[PDB]
Amino acid sequence: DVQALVVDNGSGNVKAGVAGDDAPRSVFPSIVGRPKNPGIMVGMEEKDAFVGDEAQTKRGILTLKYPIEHGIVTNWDDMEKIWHHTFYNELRAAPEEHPVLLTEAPLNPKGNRERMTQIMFESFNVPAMYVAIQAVLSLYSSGRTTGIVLDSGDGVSHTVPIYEGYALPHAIMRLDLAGRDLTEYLMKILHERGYGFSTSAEKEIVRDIKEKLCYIALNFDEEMKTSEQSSDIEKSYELPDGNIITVGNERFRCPEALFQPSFLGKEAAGIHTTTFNSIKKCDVDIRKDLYGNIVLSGGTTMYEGIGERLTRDITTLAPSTMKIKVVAPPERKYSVWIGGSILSSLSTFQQMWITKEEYDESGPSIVHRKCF
Amino acid sequence: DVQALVVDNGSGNVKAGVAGDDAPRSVFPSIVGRPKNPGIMVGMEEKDAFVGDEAQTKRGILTLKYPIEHGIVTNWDDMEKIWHHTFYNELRAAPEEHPVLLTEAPLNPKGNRERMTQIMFESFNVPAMYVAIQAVLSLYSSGRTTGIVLDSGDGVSHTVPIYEGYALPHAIMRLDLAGRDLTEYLMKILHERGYGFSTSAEKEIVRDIKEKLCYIALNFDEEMKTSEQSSDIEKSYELPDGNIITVGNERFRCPEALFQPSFLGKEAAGIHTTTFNSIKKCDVDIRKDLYGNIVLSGGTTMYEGIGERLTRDITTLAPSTMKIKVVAPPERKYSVWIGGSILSSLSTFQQMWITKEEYDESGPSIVHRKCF
Amino acid sequence: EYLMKILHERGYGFSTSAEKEIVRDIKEKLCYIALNFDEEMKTSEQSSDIEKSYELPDGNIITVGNERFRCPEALFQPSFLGKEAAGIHTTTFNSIKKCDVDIRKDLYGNIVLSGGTTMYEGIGERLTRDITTLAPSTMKIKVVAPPERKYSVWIGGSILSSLSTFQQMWITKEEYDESGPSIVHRKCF
Amino acid sequence: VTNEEIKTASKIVRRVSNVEAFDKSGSVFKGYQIWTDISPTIENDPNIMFVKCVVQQGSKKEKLTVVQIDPPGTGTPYDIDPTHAWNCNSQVDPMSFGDIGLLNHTNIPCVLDFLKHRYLKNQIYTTAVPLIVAINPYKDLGNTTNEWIRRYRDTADHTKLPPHVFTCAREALSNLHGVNKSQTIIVSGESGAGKTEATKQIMRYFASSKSGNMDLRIQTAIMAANPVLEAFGNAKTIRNNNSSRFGRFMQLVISHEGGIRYGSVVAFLLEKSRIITQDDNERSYHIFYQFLKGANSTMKSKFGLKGVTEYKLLNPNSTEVSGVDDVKDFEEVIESLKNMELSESDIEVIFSIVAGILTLGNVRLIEKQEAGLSDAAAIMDEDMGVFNKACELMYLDPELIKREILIKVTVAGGTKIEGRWNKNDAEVLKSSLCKAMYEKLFLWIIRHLNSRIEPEGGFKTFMGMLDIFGFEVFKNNSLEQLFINITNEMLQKNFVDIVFERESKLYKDEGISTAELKYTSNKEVINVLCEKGKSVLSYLEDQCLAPGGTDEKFVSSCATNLKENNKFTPAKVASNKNFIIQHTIGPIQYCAESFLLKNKDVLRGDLVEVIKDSPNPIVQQLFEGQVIEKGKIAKGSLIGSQFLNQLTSLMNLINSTEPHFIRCIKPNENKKPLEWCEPKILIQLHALSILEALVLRQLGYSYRRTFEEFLYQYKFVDIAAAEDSSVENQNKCVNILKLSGLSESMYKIGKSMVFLKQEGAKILTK
Ligand SMILES: C/C1=C\[C@H](C)C[C@H](C)OC(=O)C[C@H](c2ccc(O)cc2)NC(=O)[C@@H](Cc2c(Br)[nH]c3ccccc23)N(C)C(=O)[C@H](C)NC(=O)[C@@H](C)C1
Ligand SMILES: C/C1=C\[C@H](C)C[C@H](C)OC(=O)C[C@H](c2ccc(O)cc2)NC(=O)[C@@H](Cc2c(Br)[nH]c3ccccc23)N(C)C(=O)[C@H](C)NC(=O)[C@@H](C)C1
Ligand SMILES: C/C1=C\[C@H](C)C[C@H](C)OC(=O)C[C@H](c2ccc(O)cc2)NC(=O)[C@@H](Cc2c(Br)[nH]c3ccccc23)N(C)C(=O)[C@H](C)NC(=O)[C@@H](C)C1
Ligand SMILES: Nc1ncnc2c1ncn2[C@@H]1O[C@H](COP(=O)(O)OP(=O)(O)O)[C@@H](O)[C@H]1O
Ligand SMILES: Nc1ncnc2c1ncn2[C@@H]1O[C@H](COP(=O)(O)OP(=O)(O)O)[C@@H](O)[C@H]1O
Ligand SMILES: [Mg+2]
Ligand SMILES: [Mg+2]
Repeated sequence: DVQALVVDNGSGNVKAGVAGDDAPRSVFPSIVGRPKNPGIMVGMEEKDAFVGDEAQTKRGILTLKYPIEHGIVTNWDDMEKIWHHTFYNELRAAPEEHPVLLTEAPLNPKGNRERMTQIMFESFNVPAMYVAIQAVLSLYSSGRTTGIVLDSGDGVSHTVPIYEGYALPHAIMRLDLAGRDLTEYLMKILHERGYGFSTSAEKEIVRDIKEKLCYIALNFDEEMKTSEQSSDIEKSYELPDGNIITVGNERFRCPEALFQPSFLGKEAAGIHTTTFNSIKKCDVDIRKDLYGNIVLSGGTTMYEGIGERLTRDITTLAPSTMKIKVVAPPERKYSVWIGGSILSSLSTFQQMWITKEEYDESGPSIVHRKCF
Repeated sequence: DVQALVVDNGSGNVKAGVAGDDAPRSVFPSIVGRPKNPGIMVGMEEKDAFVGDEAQTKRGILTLKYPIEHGIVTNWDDMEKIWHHTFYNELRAAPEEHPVLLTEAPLNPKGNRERMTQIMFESFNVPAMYVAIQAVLSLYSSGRTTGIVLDSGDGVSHTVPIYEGYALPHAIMRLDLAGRDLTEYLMKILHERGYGFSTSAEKEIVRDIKEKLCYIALNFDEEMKTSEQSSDIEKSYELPDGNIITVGNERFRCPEALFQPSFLGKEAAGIHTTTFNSIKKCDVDIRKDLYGNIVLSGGTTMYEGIGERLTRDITTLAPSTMKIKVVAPPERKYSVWIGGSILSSLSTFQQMWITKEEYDESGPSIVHRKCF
Repeated sequence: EYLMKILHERGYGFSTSAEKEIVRDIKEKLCYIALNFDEEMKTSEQSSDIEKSYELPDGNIITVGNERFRCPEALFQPSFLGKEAAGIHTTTFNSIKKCDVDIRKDLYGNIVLSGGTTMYEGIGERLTRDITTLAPSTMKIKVVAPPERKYSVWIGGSILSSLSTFQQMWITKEEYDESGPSIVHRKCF
Repeated sequence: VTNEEIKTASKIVRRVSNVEAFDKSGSVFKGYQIWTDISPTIENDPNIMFVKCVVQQGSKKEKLTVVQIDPPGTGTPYDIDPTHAWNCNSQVDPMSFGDIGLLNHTNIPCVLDFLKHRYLKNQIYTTAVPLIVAINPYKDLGNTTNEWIRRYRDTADHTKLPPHVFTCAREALSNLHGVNKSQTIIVSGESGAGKTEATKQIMRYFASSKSGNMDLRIQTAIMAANPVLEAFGNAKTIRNNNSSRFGRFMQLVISHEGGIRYGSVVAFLLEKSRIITQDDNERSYHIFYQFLKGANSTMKSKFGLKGVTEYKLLNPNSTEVSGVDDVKDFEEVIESLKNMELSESDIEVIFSIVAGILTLGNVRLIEKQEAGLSDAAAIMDEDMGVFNKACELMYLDPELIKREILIKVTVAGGTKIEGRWNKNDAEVLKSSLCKAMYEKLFLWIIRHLNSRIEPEGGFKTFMGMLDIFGFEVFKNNSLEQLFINITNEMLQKNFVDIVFERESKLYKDEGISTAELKYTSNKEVINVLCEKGKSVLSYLEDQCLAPGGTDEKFVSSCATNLKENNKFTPAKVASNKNFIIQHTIGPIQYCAESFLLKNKDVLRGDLVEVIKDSPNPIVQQLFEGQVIEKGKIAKGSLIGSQFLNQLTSLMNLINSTEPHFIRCIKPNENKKPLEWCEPKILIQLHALSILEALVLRQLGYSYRRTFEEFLYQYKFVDIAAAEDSSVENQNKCVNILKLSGLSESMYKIGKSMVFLKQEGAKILTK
């Protein structure tokens, strides 16, 4: 028997593996770098595009670009490069022997998955293919059939409610505000201390600062007030070349823009209001079982103290007799991939692939019939 | 198979040899002398221009001139004389049978290498030619692909950083302060003891004094202070005709003008600041690998105690957690030539020569396309 | 600094701090902006009417060619001087595209140049032609380059400070004495 | 057997000629036999790859319904595809001739079954002119009797005799004594396919003349060294236990009508990289293990030896092999050394040298921050004693060896400058010293043996017996296999040239035009592999010289530059470490891992001079004759350049003489006689380029027959011009041809024979 390949490619990292395991085999960032200087020594690799983890060790020489933004692919040649590197160099398994389970976000344009299908069936020659939705696999991986999933990664933040296996497509909500916007907002508000990060290879240093030092405050105004009385809020960080920088308020002002998008000039609602407005579009009978299973997912939900803030902020909006219960598993950064592997390793699922004959006789539009 | 000829001609000496060896065959000064007195005995050589090592044994009769100053050729007839003497009398190998690898300094005018090419292809008839840069060959000869080269010879002092084979042309720095200025400064400050050297043939005696007796002090002010308490600083030197001179402070005040050019009336920065200002023009990610490979080269870097002073002076400018590492090989006087031979004896390089057909169809400007 | 660097290719070496002023004066006197960079670089190798002469303080004569339109071109292609950034024509368009779709038509109509580095000959035409290529086809790009745009900031400051509504926005001395130097973060935008 | 051989053999199989027997315009069959690969016995017997099926009368054109008969596994008809059906040979007998290029249908199962049939009746020799195939029967066929030698020598007719090694022997003796031209026998096969037996039989045939004897002191002297040779020049691989890692050559000078006057032994292409590092599942040369285990107490106390698992040059995870005892062979090699006139002092010296090699292989080097360098080399204090020992057992001066390993002296225009090596270069120099000492000791032993049977008039016209190996067609390939494949490409070029010349001569003798015989050449792959400037080896050297070179850069530079021609191709999976070369026998894949570490070898003139001034005479004789050259960079001393030089010398030596070819094959692995394993035999048919020779015959007219056999075979096709009994054979044959309907582009009528294309004979059958 042959196993399937599970490839969950978001706007940031790429998670890839074989169906059956309980963790992705290869995780690497989805960037393509190109050299901006001329090479002068003879006998060196005259490569013209570095992909993945190699374009990250020598980022000081290259210009880095992401081919996916807001969940939508803006450059298809770079995406083909990423997929080629993923199949042949990372997994080391030709795609012409295994079926592939890809992943997309809800409320995306249709040309996206149509072109994805055309590329999978024409450039590579896969025997079968399928395109799932991330917030559903994140629930597969949890042992539940009822709950609302709040998935937040690098490009998109979306909520999807599900009641006993039935999808409620009129209550799906999408919000273009994720980790990349928080990186840019931190890079902007760091100017107030005299630190200027501008290049594309300095965005990675800011991202690492954000991952290491930022947290979420339970009460924003009280926290902003008690930080002007002392200096135990400040932390230090050492740059790659040896300098030392110090951060204060910026530790809890950067992620706060998830709950108040107007900080970064957007007219939208926070993740605590988008979640409550998505429950209130469901029938009055099923609202008590959604308040009990609020599942966090993605990587941007990994700040310290986000469950407490989310619970306290939804409890204030819901009636007084409900029991709010936020579920934050410790490995929620790979929930989509684990759910995809579980799903693709089922016997009932083996009748839902999009085989090659159907594509040959019906064209790329077939994905709109067979895939939800 | 035929080997190439490697000719590294600086402002002082000339290093020449055949590609494949590990040391230059012929090393001789690049001077042209002319007699200033009339010859009176019959049956003697009525030569009118002595070149190289011959113009140095009978310098008491001649007026000596250098055809290269600050890396730029100021007299082309004397340069043709030097090249003729190098090919036919020193190497004893006609240039019409071998390719020639010449060498130039960075940030020079373009007419220089254009005229060099025209002369090589028209006066002599070489089958192929190439023009390299000295600070790159000095790194070829070291077994590294990452580092900053501080090359200091007789006319020019320049720094060139390189990261994994990629050149960073916006961080190249040039400084017109080298051994000849130190010779003139010593010749000037020797007047304070009553020794007057004025003629062109007495500049060589001063140069020899400098090579024999001068050194670099670790701390200039402490050294200047502890030399007024005793007389163990003084040394003696015997002139060609038998007199004895004595030198004191001048032993460590002459090379100190490399770190404080204002001693000799120049408005510039020392070699320890020019090196640090050249690292600080590189991206923050690649600065830690340049602090670890600072390669000394050329002949003016051969003073006693220059590595310690350079390390102590750069450590004071860099952050506290970096590891400064100055590399001073014991044969750093011929690093450019060894690197040139290594380079010209590669199989990948044999496609980069400037053949004669390209020159015949494109003119002397071709060097600006094929040579970096 | 970029002009001082690329002048080495003709054999002129300016190094000291008092020779930077001579280079600055050369730049102010002889440089201009080309409408199409590649066509200009190509048509300058066919003749020598591009070259100009300049007399140094002590009497020497230097001649400049391509360097007349290659120095300011680094405003539109910063990679010439080793920077990873976008030109002034892309930074301007990327700043309009961060505004709401309703107010973008009134920004395309009033692009105001200011400062002294915007005084090269032919910068309005290049900027208009380069933004027109990025904007939709039905918009009306309109670059405004007043002839005294070198002192616009000062004139605006005088106009502002000579208003009656403004006299309530100064940071008086009592507020500083009672609140410290941080007061500027409240009262000044 | 394992499954990897099954996969490889299944991947070798081809498919070309289509099936038939729907003649003429219906669906009638004549009891037609085919070969197929789908059968219940195939998925059960691993030693079977094809079965002979009979198509049932009434099958359809689209799908074939067949019942197998060979072996008779069942009788129930089943269905197979027309693409899994290869033709067969039913109107032919494998014992009516020896040549194979005469069969009508030549493909994989046809030739396999042909060889199987001939072999099962103890007929092990076969001919593929001018090739001679042989098989190892694991017993004695009674062909070593002097009766056979006299039968094949004295009988003036030999060309109408069964094929035998004595055919080649007699042709060689004839061409040697007739015209003054030297001859060469090339025995190319696996190290277990019985090559030594063929060599011994050829030498015995050579020994017996009309005045010659049976045994000669040369024979017993040469066989008095095979223990030594196989102890020093053989190692345990993963697909063998006694693999020969060098080419053995023997020059024999024989009188006109006497025996064997003198002989000399020469070794070529010894693999030096094995002395330093071996794979995880192999060992080094035998002598190390057998000397370390079999040495008596006095040596283990005098030399200071330790256990096998305590040395750096020896792979610790694989030291034991079951079929080898590793003890008694030590006494065997000692006795073989005693038999060749060596005192006890010489044995003591040789084993001290080997122990010193093993000891020096254990010294460790560290880095220092001194001499203005960051990584100046230095010997670790803990081994400072060990090092001294390693210099005593070789009779060398420790201080001078330290000076030549850790110090670098550069002579400028007129001055001496004293540098210092880093750690990597110092380790390279130490390893080079070890490998050079080993190889020179081996060569000195060979010379001391040759000293007894030396000819004094020199070799002007002699006899040659080269013992070589074949391709390496598995999936885990490295630098050594690359060298082997290069050697075999050279040999293939030589073979094709010889064959084309002989066939042009033959066509010229039988009165046929020769403006139509065109053979393909393998000069493109040789240019891709070994040209100067643009080849794999040149770029490997470049990466060994350039600063900061790696294997990935080597693969990338090859992929970028050799992209002009289609003989180089990068892999698909992990394409930054593997590549593929299109050899003449098909594509082989290499893994460019640890190429640089195994290609670096630097020996300088100063060290040679230090060695030549040793007090011991044997060490003085070790490096003598070798000229030195100091003041250069290592651009001609790396392993690739040495290999190319030795290959050039050997190919010159061969191109001097006239060659003859012999191929040995082993039928199975359990050594039991009269067996068969079609995968393991198809692999060796592929490696030895036998199928390539067959494909080469099928150009031109491969079916060459005299009029007698031609009429005997085609007496039933044409009756109107066969039994006339009134005209010459050429006339009746040309009448049969003009009646058959073959165009001139399909036949030729020779002055004593008839020549037919492959398509011609495929037509004339029906
Ligand atoms: C932050 C980094 C190093 C730092 C120098 C590490 C050290 C430790 O911080 C300081 O020394 C603080 C100091 C400073 C602090 C307080 C102050 O009242 C004035 C200056 N800031 C500066 O000198 C600014 C000046 C500046 C440039 Br030009 N444009 C800017 C745009 C916005 C804001 C400020 C600036 N400066 C040189 C930088 O940002 C440079 C470009 N930054 C980097 O290369 C990054 C990759 C690493
Ligand atoms: C240095 C040399 C020899 C030396 C005579 C070797 C001996 C050993 O030194 C002395 O005797 C020191 C003595 C002296 C010392 C102390 C003092 O308070 C006064 C004089 N100095 C002198 O007599 C000066 C006077 C002088 C002339 Br005129 N113009 C000059 C320009 C600047 C400075 C001084 C002068 N003097 C004759 C020279 O320099 C001559 C031209 N120098 C040479 O030919 C060189 C090639 C070799
Ligand atoms: C430009 C100026 C005067 C000029 C002499 C005015 C005249 C009119 O131009 C020439 O004569 C061109 C000529 C020259 C032209 C073409 C050529 O193939 C070689 C030389 N150039 C030279 O001689 C260079 C040689 C040189 C020194 Br040393 N380091 C350098 C660093 C980089 C490049 C070149 C050099 N030279 C003396 C200078 O730059 C001096 C330092 N420059 C000045 O003092 C400035 C303040 C004024
Ligand atoms: N410990 C952490 N704290 C805060 N943010 C994190 C942390 N780890 C990862 N992130 C953020 O997660 C984002 C990527 O999350 P992930 O969901 O794995 O990728 P994708 O969005 O492509 O699915 C990054 O932008 C990064 O900023
Ligand atoms: N031992 C030494 N100490 C100090 N300076 C030296 C020494 N040897 C040579 N020099 C200086 O080196 C200069 C020439 O160096 P070199 O690089 O060989 O020539 P070039 O500059 O032409 O390449 C001379 O001016 C000489 O003053
Ligand atoms: Mg995701
Ligand atoms: Mg030099």
